[PDB]
Amino acid sequence: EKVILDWNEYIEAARSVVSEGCVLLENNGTLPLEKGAVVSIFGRIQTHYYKSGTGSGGMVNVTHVVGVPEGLKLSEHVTVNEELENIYKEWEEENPFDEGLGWGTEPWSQPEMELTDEIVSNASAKSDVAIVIIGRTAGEDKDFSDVAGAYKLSETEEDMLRRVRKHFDKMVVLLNVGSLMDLNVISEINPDALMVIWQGGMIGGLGTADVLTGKVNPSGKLTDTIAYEINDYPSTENFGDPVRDYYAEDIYVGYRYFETFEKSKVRYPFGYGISYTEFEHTVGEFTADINSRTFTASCTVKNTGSVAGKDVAQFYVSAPQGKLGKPEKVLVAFKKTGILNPGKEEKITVTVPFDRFASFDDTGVTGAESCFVLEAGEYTVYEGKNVRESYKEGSFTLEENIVTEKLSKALAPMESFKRMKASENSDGTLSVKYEDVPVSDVDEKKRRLDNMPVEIPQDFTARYSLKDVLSGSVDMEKFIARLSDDDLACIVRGEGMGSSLVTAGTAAAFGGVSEYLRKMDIPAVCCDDGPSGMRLDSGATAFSMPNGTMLASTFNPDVIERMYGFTSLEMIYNKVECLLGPGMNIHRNPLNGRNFEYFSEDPYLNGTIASAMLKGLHKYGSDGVAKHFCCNNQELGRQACDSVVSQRALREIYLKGFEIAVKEGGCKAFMTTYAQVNGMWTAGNYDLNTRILRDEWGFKGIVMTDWWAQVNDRGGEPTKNNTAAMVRAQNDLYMVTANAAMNSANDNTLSQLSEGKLNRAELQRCAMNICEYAMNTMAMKRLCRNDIKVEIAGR
Ligand SMILES: OC[C@H]1O[C@@H](O)[C@H](O)[C@@H](O)[C@H]1O
Repeated sequence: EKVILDWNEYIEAARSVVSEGCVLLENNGTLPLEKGAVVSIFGRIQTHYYKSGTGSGGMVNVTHVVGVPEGLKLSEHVTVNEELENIYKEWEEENPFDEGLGWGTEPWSQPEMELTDEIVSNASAKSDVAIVIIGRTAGEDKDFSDVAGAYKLSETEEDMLRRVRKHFDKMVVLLNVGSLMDLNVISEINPDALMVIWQGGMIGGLGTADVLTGKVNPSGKLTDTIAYEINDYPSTENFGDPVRDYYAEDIYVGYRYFETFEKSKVRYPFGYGISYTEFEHTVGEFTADINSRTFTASCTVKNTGSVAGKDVAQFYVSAPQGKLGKPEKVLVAFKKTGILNPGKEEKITVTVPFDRFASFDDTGVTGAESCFVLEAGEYTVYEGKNVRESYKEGSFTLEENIVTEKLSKALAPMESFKRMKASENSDGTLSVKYEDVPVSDVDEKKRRLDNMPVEIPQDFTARYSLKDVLSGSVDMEKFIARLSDDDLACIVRGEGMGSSLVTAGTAAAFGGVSEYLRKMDIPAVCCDDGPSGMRLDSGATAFSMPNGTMLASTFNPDVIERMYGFTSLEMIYNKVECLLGPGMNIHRNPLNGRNFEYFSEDPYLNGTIASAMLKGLHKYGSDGVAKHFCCNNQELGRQACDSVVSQRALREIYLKGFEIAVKEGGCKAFMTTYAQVNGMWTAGNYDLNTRILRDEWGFKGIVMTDWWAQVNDRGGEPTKNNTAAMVRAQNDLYMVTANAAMNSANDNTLSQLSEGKLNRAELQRCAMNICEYAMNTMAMKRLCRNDIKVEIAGR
């Protein structure tokens, strides 16, 4: 069976995402740019558009990048001041773009060109409007930093902006950035318009020109809260320490903290974004259904301005403080309108199950320790344009607690620390107090022994194929019998990077990594980075898509899912079965370097966007790998850092997005972290990989390590070859080893199995996970000769 991947529709799908994810923050009418106008473009970064951040999720090779000057010219709606372009081009020949010396050594920004009264004054005389581009990038292993040239403007950048401001009376500022930066000094200089354009991949400039020229009306929204100062953020106090960080802010991350305790410290709230038109949000019908555990809220959005556009209806719940304490508001639903013509309107209706605003009782004060619960009291629903400007939509009251789900004491902290508590002063204001987090009392050895899987007796005369499991002819248990201990120790190894069993230049192969495993019709399954498109270290080119933060700012799961439906076909064309994405760690602090390839400070949005990306990839049978599970919110010291975090914060915030990816996204593959969560490495954590992921959420799939990650037993020394610890946790795949069949890493699987410290049943459990995954991949279909063939058209 054969299928066309139309490259022009793929470009157009990516172009729509860029055009729905730019976020307009301020505008006095200077945008959109007027038909026929001539624009002077400032900032040297205009010649080297940041299409992505740095590291594993930003090494997509491409033939050409459409930056902002080029996209504007191709609009045929404005012209660019070409003299000023030549000044930049000629200057850049003496001061070339610094690409850096290696891996995480490419700098945050480039040194800016100093401008003269002369150059700027002359540009003004020959153009109607200035556009100033400020550029920042970031990524793996370098955290962003509160210094000039990083979170702050450099002195020459600030100079550039002041000169431009003085000599032009129409001034637009674009931030070509992976993550948020300081807007204090920008807002003070006071440009006519300010827009965040993120990093849009290889067609960024096409979609950015669309919004700048009014062909598309900006409809993007912030996925984080922009505070006035870095010290205003609740996590800053406890972030950036390479050894250990205490998550004292607990569930009060981002807008959960600011809307609750510190409204005045917010410059732009979560969900904020404007348009070239204006919208009226009118509250509608509200009903609750306590027995179904849902409510239904309606509202109507009307376009009250002079140009067509989209807006986002955002719904929030205020839970009763009760005994646990709650944030003032939590996001539970959102819906972006179609394009609405002036004076037209759309009725928006959402149905919200109660589990979206439940709370996890980790202390037992509700009488339901280790449960998601709805405390007794009044639930108020709000609807609006953002979290601040959201208004009463409905309410209901519960006389008794409702227990939404019975879970267990899992992944609890091994030491005491103080966490934030919402305490209501007698005038009803909420203030920050601190309370002790209770220490874990789980006997981990017993838990592992009590839930030990049953061994399957080996049988080497049974020549059943994995094809026979797929057909239905035999049970998976019947097939797995055939695997020797050599085969079992081999199948839990990933081979890479650049294994010759799969497409050159990809991250790994797994499944059929020996001749003996391949004889069983276990196919070799190919993994490759990354969320923003295929990284091929062979140099082959692929589609470079917008960064994750820009994806999230669309607030539009359908536009994201359409794009990744094309990426689904591109993967099959390149014989890549598993894309290492989405990255979906929470934005705990603005200064985390990898924030660019993650989505939000909110877990509902974070999970909903991840799921959209996955539904895209699943369209033609490809797949994604959710990463990094969990609490990789910091790049500094990430090989050993210890995130010390409560169960409630874990269940409601850090794990919740991943939970949604499993239950709504259909996620079948997860990747663990390089670091520690509550006193041991994630790759060998039983509570994470078996208790929560499998027993509690019902995940049926594979877990894999991060690349060359360390693993340990609790209390023990970390090593890159303790695969027995990994298998005891049901982390199924060590990624990666140069040669798996020869045990190139000298792992301890077999030695620990002879000593009885690893049970055969545990290896067989991993092998059944690997095989059941592998048989539903496109690589299995190739063996069966029933796979999709892809041809590329429009080139
Ligand atoms: O190259 C593959 C891997 O690389 C690691 O360095 C990174 O933390 C992961 O995101 C993973 O994708």
